[PDB]
Amino acid sequence: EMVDNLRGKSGQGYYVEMTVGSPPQTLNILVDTGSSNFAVGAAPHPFLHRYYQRQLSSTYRDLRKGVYVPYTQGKWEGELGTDLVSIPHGPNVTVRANIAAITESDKFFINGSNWEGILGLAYAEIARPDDSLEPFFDSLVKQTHVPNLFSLQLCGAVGGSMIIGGIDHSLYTGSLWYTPIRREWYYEVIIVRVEINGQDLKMDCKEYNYDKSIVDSGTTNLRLPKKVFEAAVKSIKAASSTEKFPDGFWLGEQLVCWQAGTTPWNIFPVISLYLMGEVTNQSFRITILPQQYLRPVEDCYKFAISQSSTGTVMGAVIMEGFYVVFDRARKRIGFAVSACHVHDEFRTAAVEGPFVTLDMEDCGYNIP
Ligand SMILES: CO[C@H]1CC[C@]2(CC1)Cc1ccc(-c3cncc(C)c3)cc1[C@@]21COC(N)=N1
Repeated sequence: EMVDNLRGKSGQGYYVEMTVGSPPQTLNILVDTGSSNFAVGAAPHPFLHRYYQRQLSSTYRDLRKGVYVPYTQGKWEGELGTDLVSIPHGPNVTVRANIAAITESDKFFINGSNWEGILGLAYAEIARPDDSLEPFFDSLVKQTHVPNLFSLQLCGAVGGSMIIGGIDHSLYTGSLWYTPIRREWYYEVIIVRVEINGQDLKMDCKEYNYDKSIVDSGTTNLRLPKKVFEAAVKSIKAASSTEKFPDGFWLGEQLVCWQAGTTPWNIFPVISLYLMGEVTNQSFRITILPQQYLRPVEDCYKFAISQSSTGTVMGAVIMEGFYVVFDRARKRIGFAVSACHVHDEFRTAAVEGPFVTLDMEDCGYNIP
């Protein structure tokens, strides 16, 4: 009933259908594990298919508070209020949630996209304008019997599933391996080892998490810290030396093209991230393929691994390989091989363990 409740377009994210107010107003809302506000278009911005009309809802309540949100890539400004919210292809429930009515924005909405809002699924600490503004999932858990858990199956070329309040076993193969949530703000995790085609980058594990590592469905790329990215590109270049590519390509400043149906996947290496496990000195590894990190542009592809100054971001390139369980009740994140992941006859995405790794806690970054 919740299976295939996500739709999308390549590089434009994944959205779920939601209803807001009384009578219900249907809206397509972007699923974002890297933010914590429920913010919807509330004015006729030309890129919008539809928007939330507060004057048409008898259950709308004004909080009489503004919210101004600049961010690296843009800005949004809204008016805070509460209303009745439901997910038609989710649990049979209605909650009173905080809604930020977007009244002004810049580089927020996408020209040609089918979503009109963002559902922030992370914790209160990162909510705007402060942690006193209760996020949607927290409201859903407080007002209903829905278990404090959700899982995501993002399927690359788009569709997928958001299982609210549970795990659907048919969406994954093999076993789920759990990594602890380091702190409840973003979905912060610890990377203890990085391998390119089984070859360790041999870096101080603190570099992998400088200044944080997060699981973010609202990001397309696998974002790596500058020093880690340099070492990863150097190794990927070496493993794929059988072909040449301008530098701009590895920088995402230009595209690479092959004649159709002939892309040389085997020349490209596998990428492995070892994550902190449940028990002391134990890790597991997640492995992704060039099918995840080479993103088709509509056979032309973009290198979807990029430099970052905000730490590791496990975006859509990571998540598309895997069934991801956001186990909020147990403060952990589960990973299992996705039954919908894109692969070939030679290599498959993998979740393997246990491994023995020492000093895993030394890998977290802490402000001096
Ligand atoms: C509280 O205000 C926050 C500020 C930051 C944004 C969310 C709301 C704003 C925003 C707008 C669009 C997209 C997006 C565009 N295209 C494709 C994808 C997949 C997503 C992502 C985001 C952000 C920025 O990063 C994350 N994770 N969400």
